[PDB]
Amino acid sequence: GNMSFVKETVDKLLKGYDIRLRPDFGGPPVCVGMNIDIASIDMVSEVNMDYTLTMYFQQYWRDKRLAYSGIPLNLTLDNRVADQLWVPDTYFLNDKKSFVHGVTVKNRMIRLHPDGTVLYGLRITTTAACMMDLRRYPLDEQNCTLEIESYGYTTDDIEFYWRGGDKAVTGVERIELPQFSIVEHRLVSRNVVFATGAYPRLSLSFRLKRNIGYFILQTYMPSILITILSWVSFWINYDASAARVALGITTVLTMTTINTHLRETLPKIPYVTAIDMYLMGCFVFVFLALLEYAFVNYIFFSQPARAAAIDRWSRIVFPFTFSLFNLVYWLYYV
Amino acid sequence: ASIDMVSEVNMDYTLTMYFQQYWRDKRLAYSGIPLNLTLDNRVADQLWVPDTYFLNDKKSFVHGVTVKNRMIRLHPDGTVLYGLRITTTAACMMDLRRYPLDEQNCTLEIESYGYTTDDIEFYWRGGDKAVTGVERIELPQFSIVEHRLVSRNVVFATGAYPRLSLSFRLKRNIGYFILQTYMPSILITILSWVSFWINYDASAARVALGITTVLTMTTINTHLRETLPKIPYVTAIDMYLMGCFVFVFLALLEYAFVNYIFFSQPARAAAIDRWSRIVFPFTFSLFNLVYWLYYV
Amino acid sequence: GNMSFVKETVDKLLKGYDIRLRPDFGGPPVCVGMNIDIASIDMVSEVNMDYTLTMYFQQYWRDKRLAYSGIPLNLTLDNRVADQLWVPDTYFLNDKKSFVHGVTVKNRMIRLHPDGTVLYGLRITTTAACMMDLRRY
Amino acid sequence: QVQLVESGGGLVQGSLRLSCAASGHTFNYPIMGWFRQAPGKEREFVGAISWSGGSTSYADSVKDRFTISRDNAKNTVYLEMNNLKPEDTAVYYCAAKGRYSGGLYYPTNYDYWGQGTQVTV
Amino acid sequence: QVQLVESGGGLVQGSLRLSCAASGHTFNYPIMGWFRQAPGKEREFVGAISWSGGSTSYADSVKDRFTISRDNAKNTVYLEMNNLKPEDTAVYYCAAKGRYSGGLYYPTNYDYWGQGTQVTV
Amino acid sequence: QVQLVESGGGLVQGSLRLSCAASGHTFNYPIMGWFRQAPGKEREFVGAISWSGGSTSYADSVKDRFTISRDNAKNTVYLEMNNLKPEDTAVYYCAAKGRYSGGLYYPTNYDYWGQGTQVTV
Ligand SMILES: *[C@@H]1O[C@H](CO)[C@@H](O[C@@H]2O[C@H](CO)[C@@H](O[C@@H]3O[C@H](CO[C@H]4O[C@H](CO)[C@@H](O)[C@H](O)[C@@H]4O)[C@@H](O)[C@H](O[C@H]4O[C@H](CO)[C@@H](O)[C@H](O)[C@@H]4O)[C@@H]3O)[C@H](O)[C@H]2NC(C)=O)[C@H](O)[C@H]1NC(C)=O
Ligand SMILES: *[C@@H]1O[C@H](CO)[C@@H](O[C@@H]2O[C@H](CO)[C@@H](O[C@@H]3O[C@H](CO[C@H]4O[C@H](CO)[C@@H](O)[C@H](O)[C@@H]4O)[C@@H](O)[C@H](O[C@H]4O[C@H](CO)[C@@H](O)[C@H](O)[C@@H]4O)[C@@H]3O)[C@H](O)[C@H]2NC(C)=O)[C@H](O)[C@H]1NC(C)=O
Ligand SMILES: *[C@@H]1O[C@H](CO)[C@@H](O[C@@H]2O[C@H](CO)[C@@H](O)[C@H](O)[C@H]2NC(C)=O)[C@H](O)[C@H]1NC(C)=O
Ligand SMILES: *[C@@H]1O[C@H](CO)[C@@H](O[C@@H]2O[C@H](CO)[C@@H](O)[C@H](O)[C@H]2NC(C)=O)[C@H](O)[C@H]1NC(C)=O
Ligand SMILES: *[C@@H]1O[C@H](CO)[C@@H](O[C@@H]2O[C@H](CO)[C@@H](O)[C@H](O)[C@H]2NC(C)=O)[C@H](O)[C@H]1NC(C)=O
Ligand SMILES: CCCCCCCCCCCCCCCC
Ligand SMILES: CCCCCCCCCCCCCCCC
Ligand SMILES: *[C@@H]1O[C@H](CO)[C@@H](O)[C@H](O)[C@H]1NC(C)=O
Ligand SMILES: *[C@@H]1O[C@H](CO)[C@@H](O)[C@H](O)[C@H]1NC(C)=O
Ligand SMILES: CCCCCCCCCC
Ligand SMILES: CCCCCCCCCC
Ligand SMILES: CCCCCCCCCC
Ligand SMILES: CCCCCCCCCC
Ligand SMILES: CCCCCCCCCC
Ligand SMILES: CCCCCCCCCC
Ligand SMILES: CCCCCCCCCC
Ligand SMILES: CCCCCCCCCC
Ligand SMILES: CCCCCCCC
Ligand SMILES: CCCCCCCC
Ligand SMILES: NCCc1c[nH]cn1
Ligand SMILES: NCCc1c[nH]cn1
Ligand SMILES: [Cl-]
Ligand SMILES: [Cl-]
Ligand SMILES: [Cl-]
Repeated sequence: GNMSFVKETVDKLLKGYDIRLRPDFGGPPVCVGMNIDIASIDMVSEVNMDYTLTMYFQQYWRDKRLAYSGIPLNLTLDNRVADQLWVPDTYFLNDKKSFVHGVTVKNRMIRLHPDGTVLYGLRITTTAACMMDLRRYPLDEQNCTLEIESYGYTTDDIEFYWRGGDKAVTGVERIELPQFSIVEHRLVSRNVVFATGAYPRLSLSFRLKRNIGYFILQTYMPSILITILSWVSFWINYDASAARVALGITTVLTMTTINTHLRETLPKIPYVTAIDMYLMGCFVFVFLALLEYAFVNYIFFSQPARAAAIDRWSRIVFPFTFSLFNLVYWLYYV
Repeated sequence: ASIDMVSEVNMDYTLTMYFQQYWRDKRLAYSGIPLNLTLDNRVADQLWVPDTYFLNDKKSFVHGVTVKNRMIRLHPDGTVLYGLRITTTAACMMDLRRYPLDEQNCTLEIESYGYTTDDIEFYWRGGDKAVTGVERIELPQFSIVEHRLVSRNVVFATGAYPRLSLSFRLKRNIGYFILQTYMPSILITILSWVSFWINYDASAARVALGITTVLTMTTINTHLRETLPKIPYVTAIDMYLMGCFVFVFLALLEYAFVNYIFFSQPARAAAIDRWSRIVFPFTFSLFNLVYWLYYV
Repeated sequence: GNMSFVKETVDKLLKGYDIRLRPDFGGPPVCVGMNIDIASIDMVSEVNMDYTLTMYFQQYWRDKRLAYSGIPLNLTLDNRVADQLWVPDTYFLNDKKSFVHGVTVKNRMIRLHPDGTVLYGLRITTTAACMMDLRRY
Repeated sequence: QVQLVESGGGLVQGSLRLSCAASGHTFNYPIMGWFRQAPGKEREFVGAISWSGGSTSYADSVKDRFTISRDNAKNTVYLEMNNLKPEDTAVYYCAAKGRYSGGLYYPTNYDYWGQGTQVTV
Repeated sequence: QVQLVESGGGLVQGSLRLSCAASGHTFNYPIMGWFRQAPGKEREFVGAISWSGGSTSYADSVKDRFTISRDNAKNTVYLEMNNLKPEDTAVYYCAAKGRYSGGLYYPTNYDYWGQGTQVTV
Repeated sequence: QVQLVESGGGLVQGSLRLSCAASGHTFNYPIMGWFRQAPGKEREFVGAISWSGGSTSYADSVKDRFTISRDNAKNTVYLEMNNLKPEDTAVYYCAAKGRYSGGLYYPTNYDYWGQGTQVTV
């Protein structure tokens, strides 16, 4: 209540305080407890193999230099006091670019407790690397992580833990990606060894299952409709050479434009994806429909009955063998 | 000041505003001066100010030319008026099931970062008149139907925090979409019917009309969904384009049926073309009536 | 263990320390040893003739002004002490745009050793020029 | 350069419809305001309408009594004065506001003023 | 503006399926929560489900006993109460949470509360 | 979740080919390492290979003697132990390292350890 008394108490905490020295310097490691409250996952990029996360990142530790008596309150202090305190050197090892939000002030909290416990909160947006396996794309499941580490302090000086264990991370239900569902999240803790020593690590991982619906509408259905269009040729008189070759050309070339367009939406991977396998199958069907007409055109003068029979056969065999192709494909990948 | 942009692809909007905070700090009370003191902006760095933030912002800044766009006005009783000019890109999750005949609700969520309701309380100063300049908003693609001001407390693991919400209802203007997508689709569908007046012996001509209209309707569909986020559901415009696709595909199958029978059954073939000339335009008119009644 | 003793030791190191002067100013050159731990090469661009590298960039040198006695430890100090020390003026001559990562703190380490050896680490992302010969592309 | 002509005032004891017809560069002046000046008193805000969108605002006194709207075809704005009172006795003026010309409520922000219809009840 | 109607409570000595049917603007309220209030005690979190994705969370007490899920077709959420106990004796309520309305666990964050089925065993 | 089975050890007086066959989520574990543990001494790095690219590294002791490589078809890595010595007498283990799991050289960074073939010469 007496603000001069609180000012005196806080001035005494910071008098002769050395920001250069971690709590218990030269003694047992300082234990830092971590909480995260997920605000959003804004974007997931196959092209850049990364995702953008916004979170409230909370660190808890004890600094006995900040212990205070005669005030039965937790002190919430203006954010700018963080610049006068030691704080952990925590970083995100797989981040590409991160920032702390800055409006209307730096999005930072400091809450002190009488025993010298510090609660330090930051609101962070991070773009973090997620290497993706696109062999089953777009029927794929990805594992995207956030790797949390001490930059310069080894496990002699600092230890990390998930504060609350498996409840340390909240807000996974807030994640609203149109193209993905979050199947599961996991929290891991370990030590990592480098040439400069052993460092504490925490890992948060997500399993992201791609939703098929966009791909049905954008690629699969158009490819199916072009393949069906190619079969119209088999009901057209074999003397209609311009009409049947036009159907053949337009379907073959449309199937090439769909293929080349698709791979411009993805990174330059050297392997075949599931959707590439579908488009390559559809290509073979529409190419064979044109070769069927070439065969009919070539023989119908000399052998008009054989030519007629091949068109009749094609009307059943193309739809049947495309149905078989689809059955095998969608069983293998779903 | 403005809403510069609304993005369906990024599900966000960009707002520029003058953000004013009023509070009393009795440490700043002064006597013997019957004036309100406007001080150079740089004094804000020597004062306590609230830790206010925008919970759904993606990226925000205070304008900085020619100085930080900030005001401090002191009053004799220790009342501080603190003003900032801010541009914020803020998240707005959109429901695109009725797009582009859709209405969206975009909010700005205002909260204390670190102070709980034990330390800080927020209110809309002037109540329902606390927000001005909604008439300035000039989005070509949207009209602002309504705005609302809400006040509540929000609970997290670290405690209860004061919240203010400003929300807008944004009604999409149809006109751009009539010109860009609906009219082209209608004109391709009408083009497909030209086939029914062409002699059935003109196989190259009638198959060309069929192919070109079917493939143009596919290019319109695929192009459209590249303007939008990768949602797994069907939008209203997708429903229109899928209907137009079925019409132009059936016009080509009509010729395939005529081509298949006109040698043996030239009278049946002639009758099917005659029927098609009335039934396609009639059933497309019905389709349009049902569609535009359901969505308007 | 005594934090007042370590504070006294570190205050004495920085008392009358001139950041303007390299170690052994006017004497033999300061030898700077370099390590790199590659984290990633994110992108290679034929259009921009460049690549993007993320690395842990380590510099080692001896500054006898920072030598300390009576502490059989290597001192890891809070990163902000780097602003009170001389450090090498190392740069990447073919970089187009580089930054030191800044969350949750500047991604920087300072470790002192009793003989005045400094280990200075930075986490850097650099876009660097790579002129490409595309005749066989 | 905007011209404003207003009509449909007159004398009554009742529902009334004042109208305000604009011509010229209305693009630069997206807002039309209705003010009223009683004998002796200062010029007073009634309401305002955006030409594009029809975004509307009212003074408390006329809130849930008067209604303003427009039609961009004729370049016309109208104040529909329903549920009239003997306090509603003033020279009613129409005016245009520039895009960056300040708050709606303040008559000095407005540039192009109509003649001003006298209304008594 | 959301309406919630819950059913499938009743009295038993066993597996049970409570259901919670939503109608209105459910897009603005992506989370449905199950709470329960014993006589005297405070209103208590049971679990919550996202409408979109089916992302689920449970209180420790009912973890590996109760299971929540939904169907977006009917706009319905269900609490499947298996392996019941005499501690599970309360007025069970359903509620909707706004997108930015705070932590899952706290009943004051929720806006649209069902009637509340009494369940005794 | 990775499983590693190694074979082609045995007893000799000469060229040898140890092999290491992986199965499961190898995408998350892009590096395979060879270690060896002599009786009494600590577990020691021999070499490592990336599954994708075949980027290779060796301890100095076996540099220009042993050669590691793999085939992604069989999901198999092999240590070709040529120019053997009586110092090369240890339990040879195979292991998998996660993408962000630290330096190649340190056996505590590795998660999925093979059985371990004993080799004496
Ligand atoms: C996404 O992908 C990542 C891989 O990149 C997966 O990460 C692995 O997750 C598993 C758990 O699912 C982790 O395994 C666990 O590791 C813990 C730490 O182990 C190390 O550190 C301790 C000391 O701190 C050492 O003792 C130990 O030897 C290791 O060096 C272990 O403590 C865990 O053990 C417990 O569980 C296992 C069963 O899983 C039991 O057998 C044990 O008895 C014990 O109860 C466990 O092994 C693994 O470390 C992670 N790998 C990496 C590289 O991070 C994610 O799981 C995946 N995410 C999703 C959502 O799928
Ligand atoms: C865009 O979409 C958002 C949803 O995301 C809508 O936001 C809701 O808006 C309504 C009003 O339209 C809000 O309802 C009001 O909430 C007030 C606060 O309630 C909480 O906090 C108080 C204490 O501070 C508690 O007492 C209370 O129990 C709540 O926990 C209420 O005070 C209001 O009550 C008054 O109005 C209602 C009728 O609406 C009366 O019944 C009451 O008697 C009283 O007079 C009211 O309930 C709701 O809180 C908002 N939700 C969220 C999540 O923010 C926007 O309205 C919408 N915008 C547009 C333009 O459409
Ligand atoms: C200061 O903060 C601590 C930690 O948040 C509070 O102690 C907790 O109190 C809650 C109940 O309010 C308990 O559920 C926790 O178990 C307590 N934790 C610890 C570590 O003690 C404490 O109440 C706060 N003090 C004041 C005066 O508000
Ligand atoms: C200092 O500022 C205050 C607040 O703006 C002024 O007080 C207001 O004066 C207007 C009329 O000018 C009234 O409509 C308000 O009701 C007043 N508000 C309050 C809180 O008193 C005050 O006039 C200013 N002082 C000077 C000397 O200009
Ligand atoms: C301080 O750091 C130095 C350098 O890292 C350590 O000395 C090294 O110790 C390792 C074994 O732990 C040896 O392999 C190196 O050859 C040593 N290098 C030098 C230059 O001496 C030293 O052990 C560290 N001191 C403490 C107390 O941990
Ligand atoms: C959830 C998985 C989605 C599975 C999609 C299946 C689509 C396959 C359609 C088959 C098309 C056959 C053409 C008709 C030939 C007679
Ligand atoms: C404000 C809502 C806009 C409604 C747009 C209606 C357009 C529908 C046009 C119908 C086209 C029919 C083609 C002619 C067939 C005889
Ligand atoms: C407030 O604190 C100051 C400094 O400790 C002290 O001098 C003063 O007596 C206190 N006043 C009251 C009213 O408690
Ligand atoms: C700690 O160091 C200070 C400063 O050198 C000294 O005055 C004090 O006696 C030391 N205390 C202990 C317990 O070593
Ligand atoms: C691969 C080149 C095209 C071949 C056409 C086949 C026509 C029928 C051959 C008798
Ligand atoms: C998709 C079209 C399949 C129709 C088969 C035609 C068979 C004709 C039998 C006389
Ligand atoms: C006749 C077409 C069959 C298409 C395959 C059905 C979907 C299988 C999903 C497992
Ligand atoms: C990786 C192999 C994929 C197999 C399914 C594709 C369809 C082929 C059917 C003949
Ligand atoms: C779906 C494949 C194309 C079928 C054409 C139908 C022509 C008329 C059938 C008698
Ligand atoms: C849009 C074209 C509709 C014209 C109908 C033709 C009817 C012909 C009747 C003999
Ligand atoms: C004859 C074409 C009918 C088109 C529908 C008219 C528009 C309806 C809007 C409700
Ligand atoms: C969501 C259902 C939309 C219904 C209107 C679309 C037109 C269909 C007419 C047959
Ligand atoms: C876009 C050209 C490739 C089409 C698939 C070929 C399959 C053999
Ligand atoms: C762009 C290809 C899809 C066309 C619509 C199909 C409706 C059945
Ligand atoms: N925190 C350890 C940083 C590191 C990685 N590589 C080398 N140093
Ligand atoms: N102002 C409360 C910030 C918050 C959100 N989540 C956790 N903490
Ligand atoms: Cl960064
Ligand atoms: Cl920001
Ligand atoms: Cl630079």
